[PDB]
Amino acid sequence: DEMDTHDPNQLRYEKFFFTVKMTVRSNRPFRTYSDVAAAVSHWDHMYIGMAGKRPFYKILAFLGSSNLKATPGGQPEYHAHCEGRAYLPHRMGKTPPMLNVPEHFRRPFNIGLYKGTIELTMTIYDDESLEAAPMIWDHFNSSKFSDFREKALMFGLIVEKKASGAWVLDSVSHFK
Amino acid sequence: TGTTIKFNPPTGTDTMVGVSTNISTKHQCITAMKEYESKSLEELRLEDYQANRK
Amino acid sequence: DIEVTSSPDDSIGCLSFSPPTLPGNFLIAGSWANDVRCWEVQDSGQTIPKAQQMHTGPVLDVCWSDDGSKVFTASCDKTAKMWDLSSNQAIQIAQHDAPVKTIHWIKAPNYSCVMTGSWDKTLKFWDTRSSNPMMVLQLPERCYCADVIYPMAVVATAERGLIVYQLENQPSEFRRIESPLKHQHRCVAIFKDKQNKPTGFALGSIEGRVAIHYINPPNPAKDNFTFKCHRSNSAPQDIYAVNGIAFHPVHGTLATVGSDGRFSFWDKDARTKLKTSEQLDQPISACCFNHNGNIFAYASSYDWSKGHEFYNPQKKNYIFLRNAAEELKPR
Repeated sequence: DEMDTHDPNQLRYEKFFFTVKMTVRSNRPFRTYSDVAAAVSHWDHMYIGMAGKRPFYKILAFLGSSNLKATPGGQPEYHAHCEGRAYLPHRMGKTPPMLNVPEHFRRPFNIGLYKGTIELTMTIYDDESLEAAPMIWDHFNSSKFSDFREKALMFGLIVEKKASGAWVLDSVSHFK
Repeated sequence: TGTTIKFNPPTGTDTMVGVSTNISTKHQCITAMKEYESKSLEELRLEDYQANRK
Repeated sequence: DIEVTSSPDDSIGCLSFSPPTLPGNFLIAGSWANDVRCWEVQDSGQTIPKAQQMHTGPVLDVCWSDDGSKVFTASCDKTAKMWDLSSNQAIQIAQHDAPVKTIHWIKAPNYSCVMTGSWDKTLKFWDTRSSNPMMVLQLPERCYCADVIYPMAVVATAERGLIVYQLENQPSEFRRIESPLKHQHRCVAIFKDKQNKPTGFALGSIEGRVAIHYINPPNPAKDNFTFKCHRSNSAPQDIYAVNGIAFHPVHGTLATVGSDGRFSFWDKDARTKLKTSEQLDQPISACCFNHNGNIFAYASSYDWSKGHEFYNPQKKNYIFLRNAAEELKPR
């Protein structure tokens, strides 16, 4: 015989560069973060974009909303810019190679007592550089407790953190 | 505490390869069960031994 | 395949052959009857019952000192004993707050010690003459299995914890790995590179699967892989726990043993199965090789993989020996 080595749960890693520009125009000021998450998570409805990149954007969208600062002018406006290089473990099989081609997303939302628009601009591409990079879970201030699993889920991210090592992106949900 | 809940093998799917195919699985290990998943065989066994429930 | 004279009353947890610094071969076995037994294995295949020791609870792991004079025993009774074989006298060298799962000998140029791994979520280091630990290490969970080859140690914990250690000077955490396996960790074995250095490990889950993991490989994405094993088989395929795992100390190929009552030999470089045995009357609970790897020990016992119900206190527990250095050669 020859070993059966096929594994759809193979824990592959990713190294990448990323950019996040996010603007959220809203009718009134957000009460909780939970509300922001809802509005921002609409970004992907009617998704036009790179199939193999969709999971990563969810992470950046999540990261976006984590940093959104209010523009004092505008009728409320929120803005965030996030940039860096990171290392991400996941269980999603062979990722196609990612090239620096910014992709554009702009859509509306109507939930609870809030209606408006989310504008998102995102880049993700391979980093062949052998130099060390921090886990993407480190660009989140709040990835230091289990509540984090809940928050990630609002963006369709299913994350694990076991007895050793960082959070691992186990899978991605698209609906709900 | 111990192996009081009867053994019932969890089921699932898996692939099988260069002759690629699809199957069904029966996991023949008690700790695969949701009830016991937090312990190890030697843990359970010891709990059974002290309970004298051999 | 050849039996062993006067094998244990209850199930066998561990096996360990003597180091090369001892003339001839000597086997050690620990059981859930609380006892440890020592045989001398002769070339002839015959085995002479030599000596015995007692714990006040089941014995979970055994191992030898580098120089052959000592056997170290790990038990549920929350202690580890050191056993001087010449005088058949044993003494206590370790204590934990819970059962001791793993026991190893560390022989480092700088220093020498015993490393105990326990379900009290710690790793402890003992010089064998004092009663204080000389070094205590916190683990993220209950210690489930471990292996040692200087200057590297791997430890697997509950909740799929996986940790690598460096042993130069004082032992310290080297890397906290995110486990390649998605099911409970069961057993691990450190493998070497061609230049004979600690270079990786093999990890076995309960889900009929082993992971091959290189510490520092040119391309992790292909070099680090996982393979299915111990699975019987239109019908549903039966999945069994890998209970033990040992490398050939000379050839670099490995032995795996499962709940299904089979052993298998594998070539991890060629990624090829070599041999899968006959199914036995009960699971194979423990296994290993003699100092040079001519003899492959393996015990047939109930591993409790189906709960208290399928335990038949009456069935014999066998240990088998297989004079097979020829069966374990790559091509």
